[PDB]
Amino acid sequence: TAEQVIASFRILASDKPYILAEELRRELPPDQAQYCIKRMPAYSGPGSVPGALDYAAFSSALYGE
Amino acid sequence: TCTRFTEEYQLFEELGKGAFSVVRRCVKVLAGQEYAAKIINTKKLSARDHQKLEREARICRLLKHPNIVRLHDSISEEGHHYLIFDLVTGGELFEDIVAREYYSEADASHCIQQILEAVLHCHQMGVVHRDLKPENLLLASKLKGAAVKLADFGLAIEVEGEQQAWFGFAGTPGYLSPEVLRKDPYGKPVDLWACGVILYILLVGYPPFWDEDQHRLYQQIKAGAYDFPSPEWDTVTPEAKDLINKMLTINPSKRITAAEALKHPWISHRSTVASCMHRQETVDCLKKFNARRKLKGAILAAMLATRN
Repeated sequence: TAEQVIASFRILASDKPYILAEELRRELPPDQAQYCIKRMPAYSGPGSVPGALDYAAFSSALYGE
Repeated sequence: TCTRFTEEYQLFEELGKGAFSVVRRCVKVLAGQEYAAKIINTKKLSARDHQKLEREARICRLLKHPNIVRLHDSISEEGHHYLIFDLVTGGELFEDIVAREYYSEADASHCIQQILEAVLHCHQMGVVHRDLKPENLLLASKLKGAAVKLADFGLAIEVEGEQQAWFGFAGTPGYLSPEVLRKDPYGKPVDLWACGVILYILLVGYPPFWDEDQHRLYQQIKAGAYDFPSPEWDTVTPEAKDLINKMLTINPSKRITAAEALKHPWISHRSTVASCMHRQETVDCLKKFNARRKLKGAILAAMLATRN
């Protein structure tokens, strides 16, 4: 489900509301990391930093949620 | 034709996404009793895939043990085969460890004791599981302290006594034994290697062999190149490290057996040997371990749908 995927991304982001490209590269195989980096939109919500990626927007859109 | 499942059971939500089968919860309507239905669509299966389905059904019927999922019924309809199991409701072991927050060596020892008893039973019935991995370790219920149940005999094979043979490449890379990776004849010890990998993860929350390059992974496994690094392993009892060492022995003939491991002091004298210290870093790591596993499956599926 989208809930499980978002929660898993959040875990790899150390519970931040966004994830960074370097965290995807550390935690995921390279092609999986790049697939996500290419398709995650910029996070602009609370606590955003430059390079913040919106894993929640990506995951919700993927499953039509 | 037979429509006994269709007539007597109702199907509900999916419980497990398999490669060529699905597990859904079902209810036997007359009794009101819930079960799990493992469903294979047999319409376009090869002769070899039929044989493997029939092998799994046979093995599931053969195995009766408190720490093995129990087959309730088996139903063949025109285009589908149903293996109906007693429903276990506690979910995956590794998810429960994270959810319940606190975990010690004593907890891991009680867990792996149950797994070893299940594996011993399989081996005593002439069955090698070949797929011991976290997804196949379930909990009987959400009851605190619920029994561990070994699940999913899709890869299991029948052996004859102690005879070793090349039964093929099958299993999940991080859990494969050196003898399989060397394409050597193999048998029961492959399950004990996988048990050692699982036990290592139960203690520190990350796997002993890992590498993005699967070829490098397999060289590391074949070399037995794992480590007990500081600081997390500094608090692990010598007896726990000893049991891991004896399971992760690259020579299968010298590797500890299930019966022998059940007699190992960290298992058989858990109350006085296993540490009761909560291992926070283990649970922390396990949380990331489970997340990587989920995302691997989700992202690989998304990538596959992109290639089209």
